[PDB]
This record gives sequence, structure tokens and C-alpha cells, in this order.
Amino acid sequence: PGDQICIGYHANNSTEQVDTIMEKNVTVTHAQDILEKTHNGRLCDLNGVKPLILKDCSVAGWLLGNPMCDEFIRVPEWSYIVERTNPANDLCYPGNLNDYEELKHLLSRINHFEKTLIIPKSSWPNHETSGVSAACPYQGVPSFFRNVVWLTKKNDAYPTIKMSYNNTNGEDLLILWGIHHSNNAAEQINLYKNPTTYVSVGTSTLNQRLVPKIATRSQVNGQQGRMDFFWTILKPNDAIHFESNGNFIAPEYAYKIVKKGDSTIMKSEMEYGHCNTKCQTPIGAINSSMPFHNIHPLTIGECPKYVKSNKLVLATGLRNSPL
Amino acid sequence: GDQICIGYHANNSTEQVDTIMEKNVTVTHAQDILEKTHNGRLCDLNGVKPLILKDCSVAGWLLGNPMCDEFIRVPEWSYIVERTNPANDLCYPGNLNDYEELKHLLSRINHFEKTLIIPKSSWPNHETSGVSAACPYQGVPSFFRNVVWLTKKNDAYPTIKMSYNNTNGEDLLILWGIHHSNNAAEQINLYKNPTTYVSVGTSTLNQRLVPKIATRSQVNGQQGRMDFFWTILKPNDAIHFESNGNFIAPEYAYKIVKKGDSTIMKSEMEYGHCNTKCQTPIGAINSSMPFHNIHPLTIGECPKYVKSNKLVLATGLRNSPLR
Amino acid sequence: PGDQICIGYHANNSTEQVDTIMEKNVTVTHAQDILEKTHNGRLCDLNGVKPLILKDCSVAGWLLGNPMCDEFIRVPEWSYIVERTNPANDLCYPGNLNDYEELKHLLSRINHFEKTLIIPKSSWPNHETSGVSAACPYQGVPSFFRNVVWLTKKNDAYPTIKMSYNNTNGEDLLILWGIHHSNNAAEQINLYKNPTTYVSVGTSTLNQRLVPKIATRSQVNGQQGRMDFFWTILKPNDAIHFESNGNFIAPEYAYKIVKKGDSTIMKSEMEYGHCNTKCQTPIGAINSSMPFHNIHPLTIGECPKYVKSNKLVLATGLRNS
Amino acid sequence: GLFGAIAGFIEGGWQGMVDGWYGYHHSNEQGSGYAADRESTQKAIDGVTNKVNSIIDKMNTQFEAVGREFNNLERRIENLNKKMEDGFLDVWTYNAELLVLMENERTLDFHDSNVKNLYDKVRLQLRDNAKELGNGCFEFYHKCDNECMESVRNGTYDYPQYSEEARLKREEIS
Amino acid sequence: GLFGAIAGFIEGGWQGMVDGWYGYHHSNEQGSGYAADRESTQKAIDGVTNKVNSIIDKMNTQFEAVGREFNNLERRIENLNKKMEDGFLDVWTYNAELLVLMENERTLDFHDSNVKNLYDKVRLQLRDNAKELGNGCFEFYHKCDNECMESVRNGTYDYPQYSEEARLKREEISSGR
Amino acid sequence: GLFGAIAGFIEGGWQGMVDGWYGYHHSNEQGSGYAADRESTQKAIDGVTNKVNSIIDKMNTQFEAVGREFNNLERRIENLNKKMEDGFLDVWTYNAELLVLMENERTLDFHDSNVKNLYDKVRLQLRDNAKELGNGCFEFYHKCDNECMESVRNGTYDYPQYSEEARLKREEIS
Ligand SMILES: *[C@@H]1O[C@H](CO)[C@@H](O[C@@H]2O[C@H](CO)[C@@H](O[C@@H]3O[C@H](CO)[C@@H](O)[C@H](O)[C@@H]3O)[C@H](O)[C@H]2NC(C)=O)[C@H](O)[C@H]1NC(C)=O
Ligand SMILES: CC(=O)N[C@H]1[C@H]([C@H](O)[C@H](O)CO)O[C@@](O[C@@H]2[C@@H](O)[C@H](O)O[C@H](CO)[C@@H]2O)(C(=O)O)C[C@@H]1O
Ligand SMILES: *[C@@H]1O[C@H](CO)[C@@H](O)[C@H](O)[C@H]1NC(C)=O
Ligand SMILES: *[C@@H]1O[C@H](CO)[C@@H](O)[C@H](O)[C@H]1NC(C)=O
Ligand SMILES: *[C@@H]1O[C@H](CO)[C@@H](O)[C@H](O)[C@H]1NC(C)=O
Ligand SMILES: *[C@@H]1O[C@H](CO)[C@@H](O)[C@H](O)[C@H]1NC(C)=O
Ligand SMILES: *[C@@H]1O[C@H](CO)[C@@H](O)[C@H](O)[C@H]1NC(C)=O
Repeated sequence: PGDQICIGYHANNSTEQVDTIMEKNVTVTHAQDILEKTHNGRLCDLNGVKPLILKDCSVAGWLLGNPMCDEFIRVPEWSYIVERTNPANDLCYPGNLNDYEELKHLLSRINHFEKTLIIPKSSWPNHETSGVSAACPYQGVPSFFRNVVWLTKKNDAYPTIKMSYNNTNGEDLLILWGIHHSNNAAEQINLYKNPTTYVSVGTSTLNQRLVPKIATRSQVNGQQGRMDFFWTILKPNDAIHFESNGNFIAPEYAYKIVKKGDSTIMKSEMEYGHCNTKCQTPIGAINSSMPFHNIHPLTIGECPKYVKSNKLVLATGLRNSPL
Repeated sequence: GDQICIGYHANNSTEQVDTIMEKNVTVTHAQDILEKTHNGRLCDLNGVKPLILKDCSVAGWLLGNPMCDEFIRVPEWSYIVERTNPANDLCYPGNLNDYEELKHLLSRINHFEKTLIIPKSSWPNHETSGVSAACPYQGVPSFFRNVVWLTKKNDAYPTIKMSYNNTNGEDLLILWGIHHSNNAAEQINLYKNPTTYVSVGTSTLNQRLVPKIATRSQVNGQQGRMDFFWTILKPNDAIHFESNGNFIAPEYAYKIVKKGDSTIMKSEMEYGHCNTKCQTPIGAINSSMPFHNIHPLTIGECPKYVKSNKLVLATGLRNSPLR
Repeated sequence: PGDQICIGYHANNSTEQVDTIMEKNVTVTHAQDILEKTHNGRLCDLNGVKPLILKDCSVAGWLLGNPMCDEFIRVPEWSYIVERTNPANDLCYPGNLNDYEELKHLLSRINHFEKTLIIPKSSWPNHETSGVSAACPYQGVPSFFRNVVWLTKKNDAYPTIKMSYNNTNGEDLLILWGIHHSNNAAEQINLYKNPTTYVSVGTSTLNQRLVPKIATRSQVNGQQGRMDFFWTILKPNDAIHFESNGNFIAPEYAYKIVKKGDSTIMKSEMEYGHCNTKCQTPIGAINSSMPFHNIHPLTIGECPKYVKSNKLVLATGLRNS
Repeated sequence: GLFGAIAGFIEGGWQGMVDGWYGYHHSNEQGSGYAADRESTQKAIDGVTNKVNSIIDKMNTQFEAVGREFNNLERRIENLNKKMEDGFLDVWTYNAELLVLMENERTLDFHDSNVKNLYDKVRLQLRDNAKELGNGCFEFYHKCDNECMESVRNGTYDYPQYSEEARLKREEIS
Repeated sequence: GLFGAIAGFIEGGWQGMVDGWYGYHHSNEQGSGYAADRESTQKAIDGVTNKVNSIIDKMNTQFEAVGREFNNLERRIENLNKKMEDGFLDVWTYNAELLVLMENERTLDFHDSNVKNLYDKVRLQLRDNAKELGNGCFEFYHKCDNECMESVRNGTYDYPQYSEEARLKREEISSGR
Repeated sequence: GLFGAIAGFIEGGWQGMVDGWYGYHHSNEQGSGYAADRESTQKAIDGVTNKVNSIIDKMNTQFEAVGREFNNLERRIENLNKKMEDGFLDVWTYNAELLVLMENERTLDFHDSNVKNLYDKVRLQLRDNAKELGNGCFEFYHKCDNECMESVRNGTYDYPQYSEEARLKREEIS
């Protein structure tokens, strides 16, 4: 016969398959996937910061103080805001919030948040502050927004308001006010007694003049009237000046606000997970070092690149031989 | 002695490819993966004919410019073809609010039907015969066909309070407008009432317009302006109109159903009775190639646009000379 | 003890290192970098056209004529506009400029620019044109914008203004005007007599009607009052019709504007370098054919693609030993 | 990456081999002729077609509507779209040109490797029964007819039938 | 493959060799067995590992916030975002997919080349002291014991010592004996 | 490298060779010295230069105006610009880094192929007239002098001229 020496290579039982430029379904001894497809399916903290989850509230109904919305507690700081796709309680009284989207972008990441009383109800000795509507119910009995005050005529008279609040706090203040639009002249007189009315607001940069549009509108939430709301950011040592003779929705509570980063609003229908993550998706959090993933496009955080791919399998072994 | 030799194929091909290390390398077979041919005509997109406005613009067609087509069939379309400089946009000078956002909405429409919602017989105390010299039909003054120029009757303009409830099962698009007078005398000569207003209200819309009397430049022989507005009325919701002058009443509305989105194509060509998956202003392209260099402004599933004249992949062998 | 011939390859004293997909820190005989890392640290011309450098002013302050700016300049053409990070001079009387960011983009690249006196102060016989304020000081003295005039009452009267200017020039005209908001009823009657006022501006396309908003406001530069300015592009052979009875800050100068290119506003603290380049960054200019650079992201011109990388070294020689 | 076969020790291709990409040419008493090697040719064609299909079919295309939908008062937004459209053009152009450049060199080396492997496979069978001329050809020491030639092409060459016949001829070479 | 070793003249892997990626199989009077080449195995393992790490580590990831924050009157701007996100998906999908295809091709030739280099290192050592069977094996023309077997593996094979012994066997098969 | 020459059976480069990338070293009775192969070196230099130029010249650079033109109440649009700019940087950084990594390995394996082909070119001429040492060297059997050495580098080695002397030397060792 004769002595022999042979050159050969490794083989095992692996059925893992990779794809090359020239060949398809090539079995290999060892392979590694560089595509991430798994998540914990929970809402995690973003780098140790708890998200702000409004369970049955849109953002706007949360600042203004919707009566069916203050089931919440103090969250001094958050990394992103979690809204449901269609929150039940957006605006109990029909109307709009000006620059709502830009405001939502502002509050996506907040370093410090604190509700503060800036104008207590006692500061209207010659006005009625017990304004309450059936469109804003709390436990069935009609109520109103908890952070703004519906000013109504008192003793058959509406004295002209000339009020100023100075931001003595060392932080910026988010102040929200509004104007009530009536449906007819009789409602105007019965509520404010002054037929022609205005709401004028002024700061170092803001110069606003609002006049109600007394017109007929379709009923929403039981009311044909509307309440257009407005907001601004009051710099420290600055004062906001209010001058109105009717239809003024005065502010009661403000917000001490500090911003250091930026985020976005995440539309998700999941709850807290008591977990930390570097990347968050509406359907779960990702803990991976891989460069690519196919879990969800709407990501928040330091995330791998989104691709349309079932697998990206790299060949780390030899071409296997069948047994 | 007998001989056997090893060798490779060679042919008469002059096709040239380029490698990272060599330039102008003759090969035997090659493939071009860049698409450069188009049929030079406007086709349907996935079997849906586009909206083509030869001499007319989107504003003129919607409002009812007399020189535009009254109505052609096209109950639905995939995209809209507009000329670069449409000849008849706005016969009476003015504006259309959110014109671009309206053009985007009408880019791809699943169903479009013109509807009469407020006939001319519903203005018993107002003259509805208003025309202008800037809006000529067959050489005589005329007006927009879908809106009505309400003027005073018997030296009287009663304040209008008219509401229309959308009883159709599909969305209604309604356009109205306000007329701006050149002087106080013309305001009396047309609408009598000196201080006028146009207020429109819906479940989401709350509008109030005031005419602006001033001196302007002459456009199309006219010095006044006509600013038009629009909204999308959901089914079972009413739109409430209230004016005492300078009101452009809507006569015809538009039933609309939207299922997708498209864009506006600026092209000078016409219909080609063809079908395509990718349309460009200078022609449609049918290929599975991943790259093309024909036009950047594409609509549909198209190859990636690149700045390149050829992308030739070598499939054969390096070629030899003639022998 | 037999004769020998061998095959070998080059080696030298190079210590240059490259990286491969399988091996890192491989010493090669020759290497080439394709990443640009050097700049001249100066503001240059762009394709032979000098930039507009606002030394201490914003676009709004330069356009309206803040007395603390440089009056005017002999630059009828620029490729881009240079601003400092926090310009000191802006609207000196507090207020706003409408479409300021869009206007800044319009003036980013200008072919021809020329200041033109379109309405002299002599065109206001029934009104006072000497309006000045302490918020707009010039050498310590109250002054005003040098291109727009504070119309105020004269002889206890403010007659209604009906004024029209036709654009007789062959170029487009940029016109600026403003409205003044008072703080109390007494101030309005003091300055313009008529308590209820408006500003009406009309052109072929423009139809504006502004109403002053009289209210209590916080002081900026000492003045609780505000002045909101507006602008438009008057096409050739088109006339602009002003109509006001108070609170009107009437245009006095305008600008001949010809636009055929676009650019952006560059926020750089550097100064002019008397140089030329095809690529400009806020910290210097680049000459390069290299496909990549890591200098600055906010570039103007034909520039290498910006990447996060300290070196992109291509091995050109052999594996050294 | 050159393997030395194409444009190397084998100088030039044959126009007479119209049957396949790689093959053989023999010459003996019965005459001469070309013969394609189906195994290497069909393997190369399948791999090359996979490359072309992989470059084409792996491209993802979705429905997009690209137009100019902004007015003169939204020039900043337009410049954002212009910056985006130009950015994607530069990414795709650079990738497509370099991918074609990089893969074209791969394909040329693929053909070079196949010819060299075809040459090597023949050499392992023949051993000392034939001598290598260096131009891609083998001079048989023994008498190899057409039936013998077909055995080398399909890998069924029988070495020990002609060892002594080649050995006697090799020794006879003076 | 490109170098013709794997799936070429050498047919199939060795299920019985588990100590490495590339190795040898011997057979003589004392017995038979596999011995792994620790050098090329570790060299290839390190090279393959670096390729996986380079593909992963070279990716630059930065914080981003992706959402839908444009209302019904801003559909054009949302369309702008729609083109941007899809445009990056097409770029990343095409680049990642082709990256896997080209690199998997190159990795399969890496093993093919290493086996061929191992074969050549042995072939240039044995020369005519052994016969090439054309299947990746070498049949010795002399007696090669276990000590002799490693001399081929570690690169210290003594050709002149067995040259006389191997030459005798060459003639025996030459003369039909 | 993929081929066996560089850092393989030719263990290390030559510091004494300052001309050319590849070449020969000879040792005989007359003396010893180096000699560059100008055909292989110039071909390789042209190839690598084309590679660098192709990487550089394929870039399509366009006139862009990159700035921050959005105010406080346009943060969403500014965020859209930030996502666009960051995405392009991530694409270009990843593309440039791996293009360098992939091409460097191919360049080093390009030099490896060139050296091995030059070794094979010499081996084809010498045939049995010289003995391979396995380290990139050939031990001559026939007393190759300076004019003989040039013929190997030229490609004009007269094999039949030295067949008899090499044969008689080959039998001396055996
Ligand atoms: C426009 O006219 C239509 C035609 O009648 C109005 O019809 C509305 O239709 C809905 C659906 O059938 C009715 O809702 C039903 O009402 C009760 C409450 O009474 C509720 O319990 C049921 O779930 C059910 O949805 C609705 O009552 C009816 N409207 C009226 C006034 O009868 C439509 O309302 C009109 N549009 C407007 C803005 O009024
Ligand atoms: C429905 C109606 O009153 N139509 C008028 C029309 C408008 O009153 C006018 O366009 C509002 O700006 O104007 C007409 O043209 C008029 C001239 O003939 C007349 O010399 O001067 C008028 C200026 O006060 C006005 O321009 C028109 O467009 O035909 C007259 C028409 O009855
Ligand atoms: C590869 O496998 C898939 C299923 O995983 C199959 O559809 C496809 O046809 C296979 N391709 C080849 C070339 O075998
Ligand atoms: C608010 O308080 C600061 C701090 O003293 C003061 O300077 C300022 O005048 C006050 N008023 C306003 C309107 O800012
Ligand atoms: C390649 O050929 C084209 C035309 O066939 C010619 O313009 C170009 O200069 C050639 N390039 C080289 C490097 O020969
Ligand atoms: C390397 O050698 C060259 C010439 O032989 C010499 O000029 C140079 O100083 C040396 N050192 C370096 C680091 O280049
Ligand atoms: C401006 O003057 C020209 C003089 O040719 C005249 O034709 C034009 O109509 C005038 N512009 C206006 C708006 O009246």
C-alpha cells in the first residue's frame, strides 16, 4: 500500500446556511447574525430617566388640567412622553391649543418640571371664578380645567383687568391662558356683560390681542362655543401683562421648566416595565450591540440602523460537508 | 508527441468594462445595470389615469374658472399633471388659502364627485347675478361656476344665517371666499352695509373674516381682491355661514374619498394611453434595473436616481485581439 | 554550494500603519490618506465673489439701518453672508421683522444690490419726520433707523396718507415698512393725535391691513413700545400703495435686488482673509480633491463628504517587515 | 488577485472554442479540435448570473412621489429637500460606481481562478506521464488517442496503463 | 472555490477532526489519526473574528428621536420626512445586504486559500519522496513513522535521509514489479 | 495573505532592494546582488494608483449650503434637518471606513499575487535544472553565471544548454 499524509479541513453537524454573491444556501460550520430582531416588549427608562406616560390623556389635556385627567402624580423629570394613539381625554371643552406640536416637542425632554401657583383665585375680588361647564365633568358633577380659571361677571359688572405676574423664580415658566368664544350676544352679555371684548397679553417678546368670534358653530362635547388656548415661556425676571374686559381664561397654575435635551412623543399602548435601556421602540426596548435591526422604525435613543431584512448572516466558519 | 492544452473563450465583442485597477478592459460578455430609456409619454400609474389640466391650474379647476373645463369624467386619479405656467389660474385676482396643502390632498383621490349643496334659489333676498370683466366666457363677463357673488337686492343685504349639514356618506370639500372692496363707496354700491364680516363655523373650524378696504394695483383689469378658503367637512357635521356682506357663497361642493397620497407633476406633455410603474415629466420607464439617470422628479416605485452615464457589469472573460 | 536565485519584495524604514478587515495595525511601505484635515482658518471668496461680512450687525439691523451699523457698503454682489454667533446690533427699537428667516435666505446670495432713495422726507409736508428715540442711539444721541422714518403728528394733525410709488427701475425692489404699537391712550394721541389707526399696504399681490395693539408690555431697551416691520418684493413696473392715518413707519430707502443663486447664512467669528476657495467652513476654507473631511459640518460650496473619523489611510505599498 | 492563467502563462483566448467559457484543445494522430469543459463553464455561468441577480434583486424600491410642492415663502424648507435629494444622489452614485468597479475586478479574477484550477486538475492526473510546456499545454510522453483525450477531460485518466510506456519514452529521451 | 482546495481536489471536510479548522490525517504501520495545525487555525480564527468586529464596531450610532409630530395641515413636510426615512432604509438595506454577500464570498475563499497554503507547504517538502494522489493526500515512497510524520507537520522533514530509500521504491513501481 | 509568498514562504521583504516593489536576488561565483523586475513593479504601481484615483475621482461633490435657518418655533423642522444630517454622516462614516478596510486587504493580497506569479514565472523556465528550496529561492544545478542570471530575469533562459550539466549534478547527490 504505502504510508499517507492528507490535508483537510473541519466539519461538524451544523446546518446553518449563509448567502454569498455567487452561491445561495451554502452550509457552514459556524455563523453569526448581525441583525437584531428581539426586544423585551416593555417601556424602559432611557439612560436611567423614567418616561412620562399619560395613560388616558393627550398632552394638551394634561397641562391645562382636564378634570378626568389628573390621576397623575409628580414626575420632576422625564426622558420622553408616551401617549396613546387616541387618548380619551384631549380637550373636554371644545377648542384648540395654539402651537400644540411645537409645545409637545418642547416637553418631550425636560430636566426639571414643577407645577406652581402664580395667580390664586383670591386675586379676583371683583370677578366670578366659579365658572363650570358640563363638557368638563369630574365624577359626573360638572367641573372645569384645574389649572385655568373661567372669569365671569360679578354684581352685573365686569371690571377691566390689568394684571401682571413677574417671574421671581430662577427657572423659566410655562404660562397658559385662553379666550372663550361665545355663540350669541345674549350669552356674551349673560356671561361678561360687555358686548365688545378683548384679551391682550404682553411680555418682553410677546404682543398679543385676541377678540372673540361670536358665531354659530357645530356642537362638540355638548357645547357650540370654543376655548382657544395659548402658551408662552416667561424668562426669569420677566413679567407677563394681562389686560382683558371679558372672555379671559386666566391662568392659575404655571410650570417651572428646565430644558437640556430634545426628544419626541412616542405613540404606544404599553405600560411601564421597570427597566433601563439605551434604545426604545413602541413595541419594546432593544439591548444590542449589533449595527442593524428590523424591529420598529420609530425609535428613541442610541439605536442600530433600521433595515428591511429577515436575516444578515455572516459566515464565520468553513463550508460544511453533509454527513 | 501528443499534446493537450488549457485555454479560455474569446470572441469578437468590443464591450468595455472598468475595474478598480484597470480602465477600458475588453470583455466577451457584459451587462448594463443602469436604466436610460423612457417612452416619452405620460402613462397611468398602476392602472389609474392621472388628472391632466392642459391650460388650467388646480385653483381654477376647483373654483370653476369659466375658461377651464366644466367637468370631465376622471372619477379618480393617481396623480395630477399641471403645466409649468398654467394659462388660467385665477381670473379674478386673489388668493387661495393653503393652496399647496390642498394640492397635496388632491394629488391622489380615490373618488371625486361634484355636488350641488347650495343652489342659487336659496338666496331669495340677495342678488346672485354678479359677474366681472376679468372672468370672460365667450367674450362676455362671467364668474366662477362653483361659487356665487352675492350682492344686495332692492338696496338691501339681510344678514345671512345659513347652515348645510353633510348628509352624504363621503367627505365634502367646500370652498367659499370674501371680496375686498376698492373704496367705501364701492362697498355701499355692492353690499350696502358699511362694516361687514364673514364668519364660518364647524366642529373644528371657527373663522371670522373682515374685508380690507384699500387701494391696490390692477390685475386683469380689476383692482379688488377675492380671497378664497376651504375645508373638509366630515359626514354628519354641519357648516355654519354668517355674513352681512362681501360673502362668496358656495354653490357646488366636492365629494371626496382619500386612500393614498401623491404629488404634483409639472409637465408640458399630454395623455399617452399607456401604463407604467414609474412616471417622470419627460416619460415613463419600465425596468427592473436598480439605477436610472433619466429624471429626479419621479412618482412611483422607481430605480435609484444616479449621476452616471453607464454602469456596465462584466459577465464574460477578458478578451484577446484578432489573430 | 550551488548557485542561488531568489524572489523577494521591497522593504523600507516606513512606520506607517494601515488597517485591514482581518488585521489591524499592519505596517506598510507606503500609505495615502484620503481624509481632509487641514484648513487655512480664514474667510475666503466663493468662486471669485466676496462674502458679505456683517461685523457687528444682524441682517435685520443692517437692512433697516441701525445707527450703530456701518451706514452702507460698496459690495453690490456676494456669495454668502457672514454673521457673528451673537450679533450685538439688531432692531434697536424693540419689535419684530416678518418672515425674517425667509428674508435672510433670499439675501443669502445676491447678484446686484443697491440702496435707492424712493420716498424722501420732503414727500411728507403735513407730517413730522424727525422722530427719534433713546433706544436707537447714535454717538450717545437719540436717533432712528437710517432707511425708515418715524412719521408723527404736526400742528396737532395727522392727515390721512394716500401714497403710491411706482417701480421705475429695471430691477426688483425690496421695500421695508413698519407699524408702531403704543402703551397707552395718551401716548397715541401725543404722537399721532388720531386714537384709532391702521396701516394699509397694497400691491399687485400684497393686501395688508395692520392695526396697532395698545397694551402694557415689558420694557426692552427701555421702551415698552414695539415696532413690527414688514417687507415685500416690488416687481418692475408695479406700484405699492400706502394708506395710513397713524403709527406708520414709512419707507425712505429701498433696495435694488437681482437674485440668480442661493446660499445660507454662516455663523463664524473669523475675519476676511483675502483668499479664494470652493469650500468654506466657519473655521476655515478647504482646498482638496479628497472625498472625505472631518473639519466642520456647516459648509458652503463643493466640499468633501463629512464623516466622523480621525484617519482614512489606504495602503499603497507592500506589507513591511 | 490574479491567478496567472488568463493573460498570463496562457496567452490569449481561442476563437475556435465556441462551445464554452473554459475548455481544452488536443492534438494527436487522429487530429485536433476544441472541447468545452461543461462542469467549470456551467458553474461559472451560474455564479456570475447570481452576482448580477444579487446586485439587482437586493435593491428595495418603494412608492415615492417627488415634486416641487413649496412656494417662494418656504425656500428654507425647499433647500432642506434639495439638500436631502442631492445627498441621496451622492450616496447612490458613489456606491454604484465603486461596487461595479470592485465587483468587475472580482469577476475577472474569478475567470482567472477557474482556468488555473482547470489547468491544475489536468496536471494532477498526468504527473510524469507528460511534461509541462509552460504555455498551458502538456506534451504527452505516451501515445494518447481521442479515447485517451476524453479521459483527461472528464477526470477518468488512468495513470498506470501508460507508466512504463511513458517511462520508456522518458528514458529514451537522450 | 477560488484556490481549488475546498471542494476542489480536496473533497469534503473531516467530521473526525475537532481540534482545529485545518489539519492533517496520517496513516502508517503504527496507526492513523488527525493532528490539527494550531498556527493557521488560530491565525484564521483571529482574522475571521476581526472581520465580524470590524463590521460591528465601525458603525457610528448617535442619539435620535423618531416620531410623527406633524399635523394634518403639514402633510408636505411629513412627506419630506417619509422620503428621508425610506431613503435611508433603502441605503442601509442595500449596503448591509451586499456587505454580507461580498464578505461571505471573501471568507469562504479565506479558508480555501489557507488549506491550499498548508498543502503547498507539505508538497514542496516531500517532492518526489512522496506521490501526489490528486485528492489532497501524499503517498510516501518510503517508510514514514510517527516521528517522521511530525517532521512533515512542523516543517523539519529530512529529504536526503529518505532519498535513497524512496528512490528504490520508485523503480519497483516503474518496472511493473 | 491569500497567496503564499508575502509573509508566507518568502518570510519578509528585502531591505537591500531599494528599486522596484518586486525583484530577484542572485548568488553565484561572481558575486551577489539585487535586481528589480521593472515589468511587475510598474504594472503594480499603475494598478494601485488607479485604485486610489478611482476611489477619489468617483466622488460627486455638489454645491451645498449648510446652515441653521430655523427659529425657536420651528424646532420640529430643525429636528428633521438634524436627522437628515446625522443619517448622512452615519452612512458616509461607515462607507468610508469599511471601503478602506476592504481595499487594504485586497491591496496587500494584490502584492502577494504579484510576487507568487513572478516566482512561478522563474520556476517555469528553470524546470528540473534547479531545485526549489521552498523559501522563494532556487538552487541551481548547472553553475549559473551573471549572463545566465540575466536570462532568468529576462525570460530567455536556455534550458537545453544546461540540461546535461544539471542532469549529471542531480545524479551526484543521489
Ligand atoms: C345631520 O343630519 C343627520 C341626519 O339625521 C343627523 O343624524 C345623526 O345621526 C346619528 C347616527 O344615526 C345619531 O346618533 C344617534 O343618537 C343617539 C343620541 O340621541 C345616540 O345614543 C346613538 O348612539 C346614535 O349615534 C344622531 O342623533 C343624529 N342627529 C340628530 C340631531 O338626530 C346629524 O346629527 C346631523 N348633523 C348635525 C351636526 O346635527
Ligand atoms: C358684481 C359687481 O358688482 N361687479 C362689478 C365689478 C366689481 O364691483 C369690482 O371688480 C370690485 O373691485 O367691477 C366691474 O368693473 C368696474 C369698472 O367697470 C368701473 O369702471 O370701475 C369699478 C371700480 O369701482 C370697477 O372696476 C367689473 O369687473 O366689470 C364692474 C362690475 O359691475
Ligand atoms: C434557498 O432556500 C430557500 C428557502 O430557505 C429556497 O426558497 C430557495 O429556492 C433556495 N435556493 C437555492 C438556490 O437552493
Ligand atoms: C420684574 O422684576 C424684575 C426684577 O426686579 C424687574 O427688573 C422688572 O422691571 C419687573 N417687571 C417687568 C415687566 O419685567
Ligand atoms: C476609454 O475609451 C473611451 C472611449 O472608448 C475614451 O474616451 C477614454 O479616453 C478611454 N480611456 C482610457 C484610459 O484609455
Ligand atoms: C527613512 O529613510 C529615508 C531615506 O532612506 C530617510 O530620509 C528618512 O529620514 C528615514 N526615516 C524616516 C522616518 O522616514
Ligand atoms: C408705472 O409706470 C409705467 C410707465 O411705463 C406704467 O406703464 C405702469 O402701469 C405703472 N405702474 C402702475 C402699477 O400703474
